[PDB]
Amino acid sequence: PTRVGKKKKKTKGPDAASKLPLVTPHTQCRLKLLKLERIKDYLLMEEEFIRNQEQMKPLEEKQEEERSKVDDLRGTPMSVGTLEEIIDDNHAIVSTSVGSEHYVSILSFVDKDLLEPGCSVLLNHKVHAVIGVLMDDTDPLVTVMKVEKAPQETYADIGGLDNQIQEIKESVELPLTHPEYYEEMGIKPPKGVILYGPPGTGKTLLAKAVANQTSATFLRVVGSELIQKYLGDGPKLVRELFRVAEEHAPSIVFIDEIDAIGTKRYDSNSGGEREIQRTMLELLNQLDGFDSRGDVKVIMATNRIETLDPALIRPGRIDRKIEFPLPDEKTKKRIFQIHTSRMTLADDVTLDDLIMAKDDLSGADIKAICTEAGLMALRERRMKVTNEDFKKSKENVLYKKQEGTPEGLYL
Amino acid sequence: YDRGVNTFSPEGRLFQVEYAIEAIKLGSTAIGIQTSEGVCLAVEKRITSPLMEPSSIEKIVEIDAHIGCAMSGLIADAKTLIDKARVETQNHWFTYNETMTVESVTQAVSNLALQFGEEDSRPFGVALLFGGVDEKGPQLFHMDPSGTFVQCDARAIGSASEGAQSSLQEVYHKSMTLKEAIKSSLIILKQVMEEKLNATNIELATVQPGQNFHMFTKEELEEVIKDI
Amino acid sequence: QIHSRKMNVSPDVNYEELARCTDDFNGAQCKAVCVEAGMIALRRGATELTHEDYMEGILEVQAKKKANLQYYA
Amino acid sequence: PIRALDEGDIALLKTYGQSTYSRQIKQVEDDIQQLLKKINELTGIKESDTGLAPPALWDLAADKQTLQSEQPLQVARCTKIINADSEDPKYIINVKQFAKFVVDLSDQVAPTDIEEGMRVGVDRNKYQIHIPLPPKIDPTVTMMQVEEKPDVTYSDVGGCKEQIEKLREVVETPLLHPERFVNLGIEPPKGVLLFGPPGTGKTLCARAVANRTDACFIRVIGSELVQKYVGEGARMVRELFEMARTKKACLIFFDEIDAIGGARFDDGAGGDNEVQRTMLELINQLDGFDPRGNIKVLMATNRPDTLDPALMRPGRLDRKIEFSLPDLEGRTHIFKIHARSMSVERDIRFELLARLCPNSTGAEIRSVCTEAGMFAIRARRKIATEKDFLEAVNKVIKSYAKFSATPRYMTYN
Amino acid sequence: GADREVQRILLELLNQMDGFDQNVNVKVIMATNRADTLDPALLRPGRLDRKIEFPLPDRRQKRLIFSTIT
Amino acid sequence: TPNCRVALRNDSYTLHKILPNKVDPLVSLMMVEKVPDSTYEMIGGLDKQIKEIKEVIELPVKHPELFEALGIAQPKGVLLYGPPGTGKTLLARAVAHHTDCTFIRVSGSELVQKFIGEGARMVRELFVMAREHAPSIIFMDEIDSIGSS
Amino acid sequence: SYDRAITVFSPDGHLFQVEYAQEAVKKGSTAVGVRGRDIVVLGVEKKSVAKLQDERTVRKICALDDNVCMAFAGLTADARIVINRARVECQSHRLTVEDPVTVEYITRYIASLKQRYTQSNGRRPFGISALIVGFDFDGTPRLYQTDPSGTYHAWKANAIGRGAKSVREFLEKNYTDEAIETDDLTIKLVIKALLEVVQSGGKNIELAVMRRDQSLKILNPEEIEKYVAEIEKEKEENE
Amino acid sequence: KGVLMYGPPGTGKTLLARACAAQTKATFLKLAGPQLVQMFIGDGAKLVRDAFALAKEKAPSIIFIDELDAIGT
Ligand SMILES: Nc1ncnc2c1ncn2[C@@H]1O[C@H](COP(=O)(O)OP(=O)(O)OP(=O)(O)O)[C@@H](O)[C@H]1O
Ligand SMILES: Nc1ncnc2c1ncn2[C@@H]1O[C@H](COP(=O)(O)OP(=O)(O)OP(=O)(O)O)[C@@H](O)[C@H]1O
Ligand SMILES: Nc1ncnc2c1ncn2[C@@H]1O[C@H](COP(=O)(O)OP(=O)(O)OP(=O)(O)O)[C@@H](O)[C@H]1O
Ligand SMILES: [Mg+2]
Ligand SMILES: [Mg+2]
Ligand SMILES: [Mg+2]
Repeated sequence: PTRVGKKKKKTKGPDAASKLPLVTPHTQCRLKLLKLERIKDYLLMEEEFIRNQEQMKPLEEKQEEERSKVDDLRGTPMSVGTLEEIIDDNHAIVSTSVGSEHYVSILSFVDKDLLEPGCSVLLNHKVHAVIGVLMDDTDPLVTVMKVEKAPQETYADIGGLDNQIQEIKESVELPLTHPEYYEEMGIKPPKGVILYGPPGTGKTLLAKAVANQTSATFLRVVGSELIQKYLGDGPKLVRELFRVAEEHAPSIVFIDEIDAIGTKRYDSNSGGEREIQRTMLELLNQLDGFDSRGDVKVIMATNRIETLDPALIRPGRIDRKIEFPLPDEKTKKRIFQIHTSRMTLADDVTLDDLIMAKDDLSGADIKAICTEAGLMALRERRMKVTNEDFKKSKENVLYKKQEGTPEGLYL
Repeated sequence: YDRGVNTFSPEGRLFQVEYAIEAIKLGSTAIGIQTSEGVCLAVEKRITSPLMEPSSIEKIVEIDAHIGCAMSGLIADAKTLIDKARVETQNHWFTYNETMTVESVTQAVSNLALQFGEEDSRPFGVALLFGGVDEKGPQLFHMDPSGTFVQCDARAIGSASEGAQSSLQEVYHKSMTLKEAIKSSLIILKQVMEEKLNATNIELATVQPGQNFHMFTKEELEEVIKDI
Repeated sequence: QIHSRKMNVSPDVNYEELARCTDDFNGAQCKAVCVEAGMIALRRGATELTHEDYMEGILEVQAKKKANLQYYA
Repeated sequence: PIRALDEGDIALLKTYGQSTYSRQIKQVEDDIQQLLKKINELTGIKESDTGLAPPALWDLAADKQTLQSEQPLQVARCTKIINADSEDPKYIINVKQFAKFVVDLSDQVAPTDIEEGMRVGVDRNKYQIHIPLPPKIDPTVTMMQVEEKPDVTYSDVGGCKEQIEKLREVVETPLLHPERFVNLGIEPPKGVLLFGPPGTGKTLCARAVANRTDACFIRVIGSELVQKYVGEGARMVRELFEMARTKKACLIFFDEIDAIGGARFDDGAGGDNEVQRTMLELINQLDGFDPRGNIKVLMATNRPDTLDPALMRPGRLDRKIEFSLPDLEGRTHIFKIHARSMSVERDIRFELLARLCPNSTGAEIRSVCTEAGMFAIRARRKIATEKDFLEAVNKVIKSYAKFSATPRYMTYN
Repeated sequence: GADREVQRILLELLNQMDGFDQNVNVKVIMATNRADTLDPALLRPGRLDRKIEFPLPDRRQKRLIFSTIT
Repeated sequence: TPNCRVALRNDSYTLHKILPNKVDPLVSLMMVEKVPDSTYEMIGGLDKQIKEIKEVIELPVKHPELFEALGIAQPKGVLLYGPPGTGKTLLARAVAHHTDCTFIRVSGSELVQKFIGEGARMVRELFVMAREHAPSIIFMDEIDSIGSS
Repeated sequence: SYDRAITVFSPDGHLFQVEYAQEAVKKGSTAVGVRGRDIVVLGVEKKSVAKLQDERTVRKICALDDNVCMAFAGLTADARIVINRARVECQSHRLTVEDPVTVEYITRYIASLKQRYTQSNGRRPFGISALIVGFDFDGTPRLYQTDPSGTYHAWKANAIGRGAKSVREFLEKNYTDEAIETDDLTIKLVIKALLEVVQSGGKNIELAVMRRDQSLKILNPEEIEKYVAEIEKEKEENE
Repeated sequence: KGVLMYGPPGTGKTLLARACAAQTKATFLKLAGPQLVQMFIGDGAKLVRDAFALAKEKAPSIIFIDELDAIGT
């Protein structure tokens, strides 16, 4: 036919948070008192409407004779099995959890179209026959890794990174919101993006900010989540994780610190490194599976790039490599603008002086300065923050790493 | 194996001089054509900054009042070979009252193109084109860091070397004229460079028999560009 | 010549050329030279061999490749 | 001069600064997040499907002809057979997940079709052979023996035609003209491995002649031969090399043989956990059952470490065909490939591009063509210019590859 | 690899000697060759209070070992 | 409930009872259950270091609204360092005695166990066990081990 | 990746030890310089005095002859030798040939001295980069620069030191096609360019000018304070 | 009863041993090296002893061992 199987009959479940990201006074004002009490009104009513929903349903059902007897025709402790192959004569070959394979019958009420090799079924104890097919349900390990809440603030939170923000928005948000541009020239969008650089630069921020403002299903996988010890549990989850990503949305799979799952492929004969390496190999295979990826975007992020397997880094798999350097003396002005916004800044400070004297502190360095200078005002019993608290915060926080320079040698 | 000029390969060879030929490949392109009316010559400047003064970048130097030059590769190696080649023609005039021929210039130049480990240093990183009008008419020659001296009728070196030479064999013949071969040259240049060709990207040099002066074009070059 | 019995070889074979040109070769490689000479004659579709086909087989065994090298006049 | 904070001194901080709206704004935000919770357990919508059928056709099925499948029908398992005996069965059979057993056949069969390496129906208690079954023919081979035309043109992998000419001589010439072999007195070579840099044309030169074969073609996943269960992958590679030698004029393409490879003739081979089950069985059936065959097998990998000299002993594998980089004309051909199918300008020249791509693969050449299009999307364009490609080569090659320090140049012009 | 495995066996030894728990009434007797080599975190008292050097013999102890053997 | 174990009747597989106490294998030295070993006063001569740690543990927990009113994120990580061994443990045991809070002792070398996997997954199983007793302080012994480079 | 000898070519044709010397330039102090209509000028970024030393021995701008100037980067050990050598050559030239030394002749000497010093093993190359300014060759103002490879080269405006790339991009958008006459305007160009310093403290600038007929004129930190005041005053009027 | 063949490469190691039992007919019995190497633990040593004991049951049989340096270490 033209529309064979109508593409797996499957919807997508996106996020449910970002309930109202318009709290825009950001201060002690009666608007935010008025705004949030509106939000309280709509949530109490949606509670009370569904409370009246399970209230005023007089049904008092009586089950059909066919449904009631089949529920007793099947066993009460039904067991979950796995299809392997099919013979259409109302008996096929399935597999148990331990792998014991049985020539069981399949009953003639199972809706005999969903039978595909790999689909999960329900079994009996006496004759182990296929009672009914189970819908494509997964283990609880992957369902934790599906994000429920939009975490944090939007692109206004970050302190000026716009050369690289405009990169990732072209690769992720633009093909979903507006895929007219690509068909105007017949160019496929990029597939994988690696975020790298020195730590404390904002790799995790840009992951959270994209996951804030999106309509995609955002999957959170962190590195060594994905490694287990039951000899097949490694490469099983990659197939399950990208099955979930395929059946659901045009989706975003964020795997963090893939350096813990990939480096240069040594193959010692001991059975400790193979389970790493077999999983390492199949992820790279399931990446370019090419069967039907269905717009699954993959974002990967490490600190060091040099210790990576070059089979990952090559194009065809991953198209974008993005540096996050220690920025400049200019976007520092924006980060000191942002991280000092919600505090009573006294009018004696010149925050440019701190940007002036130094060259290589990061965004996490700035946030630590802003917290420590606030703590120094509490020590000498204040609310506003003088210039001196920033002087003492700069001396206290920074001098722990700075080691090694040839002073006097140059000029 | 290589790591030093005092060492052979099992097959030949160097493996050190081969790497010196590779250092030419990242130079700027340069085309010279030998024609019976005289030898024309062309080069690409590759100017980086507008603050960068353009005439401090030399690609054509004047060896003598009837012999031009063109270089690529390392400038630091080039300024040594230009310095001797002016002296060698000058000593020859001092002891013979005549002009050294274009072929025998490069013999004196190649005699320390090959001295790099032959004492009792590294090889140079520069290829040269020598054009001139001696008593056998106009001549064009070419050398290399291996000192292999040869005569060419129309040569192009630097980067875009192979891309020029394939296109340059298409249009050359024996019965060219000088004004034909100048505009035949810069057609190849704008095909192989990356910028729009103007009066600031290139420069010319022509030597004629009766015109031993003026191995150069000075903003008559603007007239040749619109004659494309 | 024992290993070249089973194929069409041109009967213009100088084994004195084949004796001295071989150096640091075992009979495993000497069998390999004969087969590689026959495979190159299959590439051009020629029915016969030559000593140059063995010399081309010599270049194929230890993966040599020549050119003009502009040091050598 | 350090002082810490007394209990009255806490009350100075906690009081000052909007003492009218402080808790007033806060507990509204506090209990609404409590209310986000209290909706969610109140909703709890989740429901099952359990895969039933509409009762138009199964109500008569749900009669006693379910119990006739409950109590008369059985629960027999499947196994494999090691071997047999003469005049009396004494068959040796592995569950292999349970133990291996010495069993009998049941009375419902004939002892003919109980041959070795066969799926059979096994009793739960007495372990007798009830029904011989097929080896599950045929999704173990034909699901990768696709016998379907792939969408790769002969003009796609242009520029490396001599490496194609090697492969066109090795593969095509015995399969369609084993006649000049008789007219000359030769036999074709029957072993070629591929190795070299990644993204060079390995799968392309495979799939291009898989398009130009009009015949059986098999692509083999490297991790497919790696299995979870011990003694399962060897059983698969049995079934692949048996039912591929049946029909004529077929091709098998091994790919990413790093997982199944390694030198076993040399210092290592101290492995022997389900990788060597696949490996020792394939090298068993690679020779032995192949004098003068019809099905050619090609291997391809990125790592030249995993070469087996026992494979490279002749009889298994003969020729080292590797792939290389294009000189210039191969590259300029490839730029025309990846730019003819997109909205370009009719005046750009590509020989200027391949000057700027000294050591690069067609994977990178494709990446430039996509990236240059991405610069056209940045502004409002619908056709690419010359400088769109020029920024792309700078973005790809002159940024991450083996050249840096561009401003300090001033030694070469 | 595996040299930090040696180094962490030190750290587990240092923890279960002077951690929080202060396992009372257990006694530790150690004996080495040349002990200038080893870790100063061992040699701090509270952990390895007693430092006892054995000389070879000297005179008047050669007499005593001569007596006890003969 | 998340990670909810249930009592299952072993014959017919019926839910006998909701089991409490979600899975906590090998949490023995965690939540020490006996604090008194050394007091707050018997240290001496380290008063500035005592004041800073109380400002980062007791001050954010006893009065969180001070940092909320000031508008900075509260800190959570403290690295103690001293070369010879000078009071590194007493000051931890004093806080262990004087916090009135859930206190976790992890001498970190006990997360290596033997297996691929298992040595990592309990770290995830550690912080959820600290999230259950939600005011919490977790202590590391001797990060010259795991955490090197 | 052999980077441990100076007479070896890379297989793509490089001399990395020459290339590593120019990285040592980038840890040096910045210095800029333009040529004007008649008065040339150059400025440096002077580092902070450490409160307990004399500052007449931290000299970064020197004169070779009575009409040619010098500004460098890199490391002061190798800089002192090249200065002391070039003072001899511009003096010995005057003895052998009775002219004053042109600004083009002395840069060829410094470059050729750095040239022949590169080629032999056991001679670690000079990790400095010089700026040579002089309106000496018959009323014609010129400025050149050098390079640790030994390539003298002529610009019209220049920047070296740490983050010179910001300054060189700054000058191309700032050095007008209007040749800045009224030479305090030309000094106001450099002081504004060095006002885009790595730190721009305002009190950390030393500018040196030459009106093509006088000697070297080191400015004073009251006259230089006057020019910094009018730059901020004229910039406030632009709003 | 133990005579060892060795040289730079083969074609002369196998080839001379191929020449040995070609004209000596006393129940030749070849055996290769990594054919002993199995995933089966000990069936290297089982196959070593059982083939030797089988060759002991034959009266004139000599034993060949091919690439013993694969375990000769
Ligand atoms: N450019 C920035 N603008 C604003 N805040 C920043 C910036 N960079 C870092 N921060 C602050 O630093 C914190 C940590 O940043 P983040 O962890 O995303 O960097 P990272 O590169 O992911 O570091 P790591 O790789 O070590 O996790 C953030 O919470 C953020 O508040
Ligand atoms: N020589 C070439 N000619 C034309 N296109 C090429 C060439 N090399 C690479 N390409 C481009 O790269 C892709 C082919 O890469 P290829 O399939 O060879 O990778 P691979 O060798 O399978 O990589 P790996 O070995 O790492 O799996 C094609 O999409 C094509 O666009
Ligand atoms: N500043 C101090 N005040 C009082 N007692 C101290 C002090 N420093 C050390 N001690 C004594 O030293 C003993 C060990 O102290 P502790 O366990 O802190 O060593 P440590 O600093 O943990 O060493 P390390 O971390 O190197 O193992 C304790 O019994 C304690 O009484
Ligand atoms: Mg992070
Ligand atoms: Mg591939
Ligand atoms: Mg301690």
